[PDB]
Amino acid sequence: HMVSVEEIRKAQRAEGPATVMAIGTATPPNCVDQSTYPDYYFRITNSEHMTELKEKFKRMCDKSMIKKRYMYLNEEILKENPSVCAYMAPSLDARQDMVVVEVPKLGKEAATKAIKEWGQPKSKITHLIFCTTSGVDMPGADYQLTKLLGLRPSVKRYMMYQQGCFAGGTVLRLAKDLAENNKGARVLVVCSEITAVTFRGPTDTHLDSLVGQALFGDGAAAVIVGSDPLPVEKPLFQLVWTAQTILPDSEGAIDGHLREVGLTFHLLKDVPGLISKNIEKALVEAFQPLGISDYNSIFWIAHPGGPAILDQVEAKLGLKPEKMEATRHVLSEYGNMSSACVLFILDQMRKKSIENGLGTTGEGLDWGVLFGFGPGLTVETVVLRSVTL
Amino acid sequence: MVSVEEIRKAQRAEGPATVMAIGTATPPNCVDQSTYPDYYFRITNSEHMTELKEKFKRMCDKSMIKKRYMYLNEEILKENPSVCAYMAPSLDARQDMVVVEVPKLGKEAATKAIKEWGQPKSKITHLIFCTTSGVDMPGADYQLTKLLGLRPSVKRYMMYQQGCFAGGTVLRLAKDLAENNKGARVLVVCSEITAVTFRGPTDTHLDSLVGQALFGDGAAAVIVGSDPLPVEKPLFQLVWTAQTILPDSEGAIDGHLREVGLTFHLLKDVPGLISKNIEKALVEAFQPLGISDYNSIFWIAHPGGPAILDQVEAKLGLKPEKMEATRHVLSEYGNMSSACVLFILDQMRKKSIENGLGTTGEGLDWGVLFGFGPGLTVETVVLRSVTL
Ligand SMILES: O=C1C[C@@H](c2ccc(O)cc2)Oc2cc(O)cc(O)c21
Ligand SMILES: O=C1C[C@@H](c2ccc(O)cc2)Oc2cc(O)cc(O)c21
Repeated sequence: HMVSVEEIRKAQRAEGPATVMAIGTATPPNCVDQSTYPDYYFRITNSEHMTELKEKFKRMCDKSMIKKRYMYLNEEILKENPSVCAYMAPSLDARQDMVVVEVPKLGKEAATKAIKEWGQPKSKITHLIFCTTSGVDMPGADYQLTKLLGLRPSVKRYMMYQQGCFAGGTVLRLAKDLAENNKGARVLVVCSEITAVTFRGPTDTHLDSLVGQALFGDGAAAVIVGSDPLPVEKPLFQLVWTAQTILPDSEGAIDGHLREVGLTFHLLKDVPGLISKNIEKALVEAFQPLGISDYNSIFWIAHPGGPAILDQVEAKLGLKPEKMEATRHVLSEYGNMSSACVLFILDQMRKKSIENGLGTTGEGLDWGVLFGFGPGLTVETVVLRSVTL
Repeated sequence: MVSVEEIRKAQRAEGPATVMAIGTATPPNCVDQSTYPDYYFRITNSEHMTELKEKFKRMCDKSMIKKRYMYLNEEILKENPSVCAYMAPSLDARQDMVVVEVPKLGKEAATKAIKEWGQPKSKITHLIFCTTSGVDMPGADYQLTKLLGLRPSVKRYMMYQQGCFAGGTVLRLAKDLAENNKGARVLVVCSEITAVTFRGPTDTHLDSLVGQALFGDGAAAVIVGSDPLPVEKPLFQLVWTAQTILPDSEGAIDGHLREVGLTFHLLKDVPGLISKNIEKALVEAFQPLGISDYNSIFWIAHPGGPAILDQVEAKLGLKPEKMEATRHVLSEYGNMSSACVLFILDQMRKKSIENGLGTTGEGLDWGVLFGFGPGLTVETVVLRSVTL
């Protein structure tokens, strides 16, 4: 009998939808209270003389709706690395030396927790997606994680570098196709973000760089995705449908350049306005084929780039104020952790749904949406289905 | 009532992922290997290192490269002397070049793939962009989307700092995108520019010098899709894929992006580690197909350098014809990192047509494509040819 490509294809593919079976999260230990951050930040960057700029930064922090963030960087590391405390001193080598180690380390912490929840042998992991906006190396963070966890050497890896804030959507869009197209496939997904690449001193000339110093936090999240769950596996969410789009008239709204001074952040145009103007079109594309037009009838995960995005989306669509609760909770307790945020928010929604005895992992609702927002301006959409509790 | 199970059955494709187009592009500056030691030691103001230049000449003579294409030229190097230093802060100058040049060269390859495919570019649903040359946000995938005028809703996979195995990685990814999504048409672009790694010579790091003899510039693009239309023209089917880390290979190929640019480090014996492990990779790929004669399949191997090809050929007993397409690309283009195996797939189709052979795979049915790179990572793709 001569084996054909059509035979192989039929035997190779999975049957059912991609299913989230575990979520784990991790943060660096140094907890940074937002209410005292202007005083800490102006002191460690030797900027106490800039009293007007410090006032502007206090207003940014006060408006952020962030209570605390976790940071790998602490006073001791900043004292050892004064190039990082300047506005634009040569500092990429110092920042790389930190993040090429700490990004996979924090990833491993999140991944161990996801694997524990999943309750299967790590030898059954067939695919690894590693996503970061913090540093690059060869071999990559995917290779480093494979060694730290002792995954099979034949794990199929997808190394997603320099992605930015929409990529929590991207990794679920990729994991969906890996799980669905490959019988038995189990996909470990890790997003790990460390602000050591982007931390720098303040200047009046670049108030967009300063906004970043108020919002960005550190964290890592991991999920396990697979089709055709075993009886001993415990589904949390199904991945139903995905999209990625570039918003019209958004050119240069969010740019990030990796330079000898590290990663620099640049803002033009009105990000909250552009996202609000365009979000309904994205929802119709996702939900009109499912017969859904009431956006208060679905559970919400939105990347909290800042509070203004969430406020203007809520106001544009007339969401009840409860829809954004899980999202605002993560923003409040962790800040903007770039690609990892939306995965923290998925965990928080499951946890709150359990605590409050709701019927499903999606706050008692059946259908949900997850949005990533970032450079492009790029919007990632993922349609989700909850599981009954 | 619409169910997720009904959505999944309607959403997915039926047939195997099929390569439907290949296009390639290079920068215009052609650099002859026979004169490269004189050129390189002159534009780096290194003519006084006479013993090192003799070592570099021997490296160029053993490379089995006849020529390379380079974005970098004498004018650009005189404008950017920090790039000509062995180790001077120079990443901003390098980034300024590659963040523009990578998507520009990628566009040139993509336009040619799209021309061969013969369909409207509005039907491209997915874009994979792959480079080892620079990073930016938004990425080269965004820049290429804008340059080509693809649909704003194209689904993008930006594959940065990938290294030399990623020619296999982008096919492994394209396969799942095409096969899981009814109607999906995947544009795949690998674009590599050595402005990120070019640097002056020293005698302390002979591994950095080996890079200066082997690495060239180039971009390649493919269209991948399942369930071809009658008006599409298949070239190859993507059958099966694998990625693995070789045992005892830790630190064999490291590359660090620093203030001096991208630095290349070699430990261990790369040709030896690949040769020692290549039969295990072939057995995993081909024993389920009932194939054990590795002279009966067509070959595409990443030409990391000539020693890798020589030692795999000697270990397996490949006939000298097997590595011909691979050696032809190494000779005419050098090591173009991730793009190199796509140039070789094009070369094999082209020679098959020219010589009137029965299939795009040199008249053979089954084939293997190997990527080799940092890890030490080996990518394996099993290919099926199409009849001519
Ligand atoms: O400059 C940065 C910092 C980066 C980041 C955030 C959090 C973290 O923990 C690590 C890195 O996220 C970004 C995301 C962007 O879309 C644009 C940017 O310019 C940046
Ligand atoms: O430092 C480089 C240069 C890079 C490259 C090659 C060709 C090209 O055209 C552009 C970049 O490829 C690499 C591939 C590696 O596995 C390790 C490396 O260190 C490098």
